[PDB]
Amino acid sequence: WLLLKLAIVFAVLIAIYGVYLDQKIRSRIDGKVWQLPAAVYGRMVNLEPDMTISKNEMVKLLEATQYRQVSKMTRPGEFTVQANSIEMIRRPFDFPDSKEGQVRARLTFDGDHLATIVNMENNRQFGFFRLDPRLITMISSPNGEQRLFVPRSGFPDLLVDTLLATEDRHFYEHDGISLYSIGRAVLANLTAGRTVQGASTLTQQLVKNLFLSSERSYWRKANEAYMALIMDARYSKDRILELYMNEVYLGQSGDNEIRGFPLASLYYFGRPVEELSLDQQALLVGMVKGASIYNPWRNPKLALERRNLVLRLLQQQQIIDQELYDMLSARPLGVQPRGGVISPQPAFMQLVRQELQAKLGDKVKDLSGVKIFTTFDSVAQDAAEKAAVEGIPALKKQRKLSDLETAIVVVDRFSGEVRAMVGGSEPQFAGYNRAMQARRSIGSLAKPATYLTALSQPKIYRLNTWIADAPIALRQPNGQVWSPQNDDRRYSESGRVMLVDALTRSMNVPTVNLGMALGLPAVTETWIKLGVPKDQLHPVPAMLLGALNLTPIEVAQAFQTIASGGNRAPLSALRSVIAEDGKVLYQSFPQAERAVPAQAAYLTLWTMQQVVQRGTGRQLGAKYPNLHLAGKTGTTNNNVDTWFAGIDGSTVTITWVGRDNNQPTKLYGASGAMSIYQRYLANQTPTPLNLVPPEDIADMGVDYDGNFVCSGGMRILPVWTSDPQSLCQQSEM
Amino acid sequence: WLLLKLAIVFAVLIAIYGVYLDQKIRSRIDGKVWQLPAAVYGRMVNLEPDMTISKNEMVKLLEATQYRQVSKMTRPGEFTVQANSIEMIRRPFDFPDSKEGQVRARLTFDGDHLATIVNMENNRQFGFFRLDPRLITMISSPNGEQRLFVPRSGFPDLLVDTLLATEDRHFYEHDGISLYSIGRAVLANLTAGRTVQGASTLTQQLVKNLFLSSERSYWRKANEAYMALIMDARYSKDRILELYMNEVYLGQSGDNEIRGFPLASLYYFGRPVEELSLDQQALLVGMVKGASIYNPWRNPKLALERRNLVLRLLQQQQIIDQELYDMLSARPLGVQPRGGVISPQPAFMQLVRQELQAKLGDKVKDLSGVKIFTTFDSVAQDAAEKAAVEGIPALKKQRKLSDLETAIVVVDRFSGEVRAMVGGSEPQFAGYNRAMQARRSIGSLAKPATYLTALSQPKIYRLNTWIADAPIALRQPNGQVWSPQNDDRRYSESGRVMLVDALTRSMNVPTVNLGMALGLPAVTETWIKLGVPKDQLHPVPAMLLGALNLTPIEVAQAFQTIASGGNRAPLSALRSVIAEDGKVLYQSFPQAERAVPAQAAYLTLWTMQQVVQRGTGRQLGAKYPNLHLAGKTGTTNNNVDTWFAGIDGSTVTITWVGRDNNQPTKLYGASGAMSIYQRYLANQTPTPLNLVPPEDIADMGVDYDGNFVCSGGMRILPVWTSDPQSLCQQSEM
Ligand SMILES: *C(=O)[C@@H](NC(=O)/C(=N\OC(C)(C)C(=O)O)c1csc(N)n1)[C@H](C)NS(=O)(=O)O
Ligand SMILES: *C(=O)[C@@H](NC(=O)/C(=N\OC(C)(C)C(=O)O)c1csc(N)n1)[C@H](C)NS(=O)(=O)O
Repeated sequence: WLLLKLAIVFAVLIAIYGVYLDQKIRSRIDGKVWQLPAAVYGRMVNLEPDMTISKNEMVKLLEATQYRQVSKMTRPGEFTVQANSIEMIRRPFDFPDSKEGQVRARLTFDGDHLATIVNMENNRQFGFFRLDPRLITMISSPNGEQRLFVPRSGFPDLLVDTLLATEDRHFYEHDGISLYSIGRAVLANLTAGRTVQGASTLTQQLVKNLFLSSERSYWRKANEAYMALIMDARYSKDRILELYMNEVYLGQSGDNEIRGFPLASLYYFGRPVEELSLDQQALLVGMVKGASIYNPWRNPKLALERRNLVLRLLQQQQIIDQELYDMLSARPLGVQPRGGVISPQPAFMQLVRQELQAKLGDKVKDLSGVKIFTTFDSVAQDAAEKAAVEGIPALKKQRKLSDLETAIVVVDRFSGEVRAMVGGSEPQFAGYNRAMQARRSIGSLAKPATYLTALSQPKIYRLNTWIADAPIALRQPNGQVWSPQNDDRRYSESGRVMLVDALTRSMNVPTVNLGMALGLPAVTETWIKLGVPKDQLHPVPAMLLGALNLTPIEVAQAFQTIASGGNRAPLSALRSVIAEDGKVLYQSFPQAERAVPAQAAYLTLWTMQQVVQRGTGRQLGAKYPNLHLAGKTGTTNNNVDTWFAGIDGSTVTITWVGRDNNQPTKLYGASGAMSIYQRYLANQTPTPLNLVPPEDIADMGVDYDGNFVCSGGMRILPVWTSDPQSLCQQSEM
Repeated sequence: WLLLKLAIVFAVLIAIYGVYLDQKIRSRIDGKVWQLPAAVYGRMVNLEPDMTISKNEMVKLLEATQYRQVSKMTRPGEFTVQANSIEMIRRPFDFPDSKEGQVRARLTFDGDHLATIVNMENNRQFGFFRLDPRLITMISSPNGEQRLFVPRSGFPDLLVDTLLATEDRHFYEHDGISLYSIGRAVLANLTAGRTVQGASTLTQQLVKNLFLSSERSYWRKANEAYMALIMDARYSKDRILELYMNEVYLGQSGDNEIRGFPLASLYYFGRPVEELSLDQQALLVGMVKGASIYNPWRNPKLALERRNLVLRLLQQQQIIDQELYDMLSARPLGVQPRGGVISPQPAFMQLVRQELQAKLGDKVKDLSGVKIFTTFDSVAQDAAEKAAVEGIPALKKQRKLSDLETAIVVVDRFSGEVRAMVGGSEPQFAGYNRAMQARRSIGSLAKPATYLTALSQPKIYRLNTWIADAPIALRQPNGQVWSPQNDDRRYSESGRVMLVDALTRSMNVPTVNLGMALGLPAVTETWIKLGVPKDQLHPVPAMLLGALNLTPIEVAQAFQTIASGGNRAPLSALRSVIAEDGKVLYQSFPQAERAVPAQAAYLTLWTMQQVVQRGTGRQLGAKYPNLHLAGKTGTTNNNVDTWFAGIDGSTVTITWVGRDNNQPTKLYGASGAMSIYQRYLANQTPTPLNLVPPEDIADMGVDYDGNFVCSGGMRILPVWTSDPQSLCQQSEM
């Protein structure tokens, strides 16, 4: 003719263009679809019968782990409260130790301990019950696209319907050949074009997002149609919407694109997609059309009407009715955290990233769908953050200041595992992390090292050992004379104090005489074993009183070493690093090292309970007498810094209060740091400190003179002896 | 399947795209293909037996009309020269009066006249033989494309072959479907592309030039191919190359695109395409590929090799052989005018355009293929141009000057038809046309008006009338006294001069006395009838001597009025304006008006032959005594201007010489203008002036006293009398 000969030649190369398209769609799908960023999780708590935890403590623990209080549990991630129990649906979690599904459980309490954890489905007791970890954040992926991969089955059939009720019928590929005829006929041609009117199948919307550019292609829709004919031909409808539901752009976080319903549900609502309500699903689905302008942060009015349109669109099709309509529209969209949620826990994340580098180097950022399990505690953090946010403006007002900063570090007493980190007064927005970057003179926090060095010598130094408290003059290597004074510029009437009272009252003059008698090399060695940085130790008499500049985290290591009964446990934020296939890339293990004798650490801890009960920290002791806290105070010269090292039955807490410019704070007696700690304790349930005396510890009596007696005596002090017959040697006088 | 269903849908709209293309190709072709600019032609000379023209004059006339001297006439537009004849092939020309073809004719001479014009094909005498006009220029078309439409038959079969030997086989449409397979296979694909290698049929090259843009369309060649399938399907191969041969870009003229072989042949060679030689055809054809870089003006080396490649390409195919090859390559390309040929005859063209406006207004520029027939003379122009180009540097050297300008105007003595116009010393490049724009004091060129006013009164003023030549003092309307002097500051011994000698010697004092006796209103009226602009006449005594500022063209009208025997014929450059269909848009006709009596003009002309023979212009008279030229001289005060008005048997020539800044030229006695005229006469064949005395003219004798005598007398002067018996009335004394 011949429009066929050449018109047939058109058919040939467009079908081979189609086999250039199929051969390239496979390359994407058959393997790496996206670079899935790392998942960062908090601690995984194991509930156990007889555990020292109360009903009120557990509610706060559950709430802190994304659990919602209800009256009728219908969903996973919910809990009810009774007079003596908690009923919960422990959500399914891919636990490293063993994968688990939903568990309907009852936690029966008998104050202040958990008695039983019973499965409500079989009436059987659990030897131990696992709590799922809370997702802290995602480590930013380079191409700026954030996703949390959830398989097809993770998506509830309802959200699947809510989606189809807005964008499909799903009998597709060919993709609505008749839609193109109406879609282009409605507008009555004429160039365009407005409205088209959303002439796109789910398989057309997928190919667009996954494979094609933003716009300028009227050629694209037809090129996308060509791809939406290949995809639904070789991939089942189940895979189409598995890929689709993880790709869809749903929001923004500065320079990071929030995409896919799984990460979106947590981002806007704080729940994994499986736990979403219908009003929540409808909004999320409705956002798809335009994710940026349907922002419940920026313009709720618009989003509050869209969600409501999806509510009204769903009732039009089969599923719902106005009995559940009128109320669903009334329910406010959010359920909105109200925070920008740009960078969660920045201070604690610096430690995580630093530790990730030290343990795996570079060849870890190469991998996809990585799972990072941290030591992070949600309860301890919230309490520390609150103490900072509330305590700082309170102190600024009382003392009257224009600026004031803080730093809190909470570590496991025994394991060294970091539970909480506060880098400033505004922890929600941080760039300077004072917990790891603020190097400061520790002041009187340097005192226990000297007493721990002395008490490590049980045949020479004991708690009843008399120390001179009289004027000092120390000739130094310039000729200048060092004359240290006690905070009050006074000396003891008798010219002497006992070791026990010298540390209880943080006495300067008796600490120098003790330190100088032991010698600086000896005290310098204790500091090394406690775990402080080697390059910060300058062995001059001044260091016995605080001429030692450390960060709160470095201080936390030193006090952990002593709080654990003499075992130095290197501080850490990493519990494990797991690949998507389940390969254990990194696994932490106990590496605690015996630093100082058990008995020497016990006598220091016992004396530290005395500072809190009757000495420098007595104001705290009187507020919480039943906790028997072991602590130590710090106030540097010219009120530059206030410090507090507090030990409960479970944690070591280092609180620092000072100004970024190193200026006076008008606060003394560790008043700043001690009242921030006071709030931290008031904001949660601290563990009472019950000291287990190690072997060779004997409570001995002394007379007013400080000499051991057989029976009686006016004062009882613990002593490191296998044979308390030091009494006889003393009594024989 | 279904790549056919939709692959068949592709066939449908591309064929209807083809019926959108056919419906739009017709719109262009079926009527106005281009806006064909106006054709401007010189005079059409009619050769006639007994005509006062010599063999040498005719050779120069033929050469000036694009005729070539040869030894063996083989082509139209050629001529041979014998001892007593000229043999020529008068080219075919579309004459307004009657269309004509080639005529092989012999012009037999019998010095100084043409005796016979015989047709060499039938041995028959012509009553009159038409000479074809020379193309001066083309009036610029707005879209900047210049073309001269020649039909299919106007193109010789050889140039047609020379073209096919370079760009075709011509069995086309489909257009070399196999060329696309080789053209794209030779380069071995890979994007491009170099060389393609000229994969284009003549029908593809046409559609490209006529319908499509410059580049960026790999889509264009296929779109052009689609058009090259439609054109050769509905238009015969004869029409294809009729359109093609008028479209092809062949050269540039500043901002005007020279396109099509007809206008190109004249542009580079100076001959209509039918008259081209094979080396000429080959070059022109070869230029097509690239017309700009194959420029015989800019880079001959390149063009001298291309033409030679076309010579070598033609021998490869059938037609030629090296016997006519080696020589054809040796022949230098041009045959090149060597002029930029931007704007031919700019000075004379201003008059044409001015006259075109006055006669047809605006609704003439709307029309296409217009033919303008002018009064322009090639022989007179070349002679005038040469006199200017040679005379001016000659005068600059002799007198020693840094600047000097000129202006020459040549008009038909009887009809007023403008034959030549020079606007400056450099006529080849002009923007200021001094012939129509230089308003100057005419000086002594104002003298004949007064004598013509006096001689118009035959009973009062005659040639023998005595005029006083004595000191003058004229009281004027400020109180100041006008005392004019003769050029030499002397007066006649007798205190008197005769009318005849007063004008012969351009005497100032006797011209004032005569003018004042006639009165200024009378002399002012002669000036009106002569045809000078009414607003330039300021009736004060000073105007009798040259206080009258005119342009050389205005001066040409005044002297034409007197040279024609008293008939004012309004000056013109337009003979006719004809449409392409042959519609006479404008036709000029004789409109001569009786201004002054025949006898008064005769006596002024006779006296003007005396100035040339024995008076002010005697230097010219002695060089050409047999021409009996009637003339008048002019030198303004402070040698600002030199003028000369010269009359031969056929023309009035106004020559002006002066400086643009109105400064001294050191030239007197009309030396500048008179020697430019001298050269103009030496550069051609002037017509001897033979005055036919009108009715009532009688040659009468006068004695030394200036009184009419019966017989004898020492001086014979023509007199306006029906009865020479004024002699008796005089003799009776
Ligand atoms: C302990 O922190 C202790 N303070 C000091 O030893 C320091 N300064 O205190 C003096 C008396 C110099 C003061 O001017 O207030 C000190 C050591 S290092 C450094 N930069 N300053 C206090 C008194 N004990 S506490 O219990 O009050 O905190
Ligand atoms: C004629 O052209 C005539 N010249 C004059 O009349 C003029 N000037 O001549 C004088 C004597 C003033 C001079 O200084 O040279 C004249 C008239 S109008 C004007 N601007 N100047 C001459 C002398 N006759 S001719 O035959 O030589 O040309």
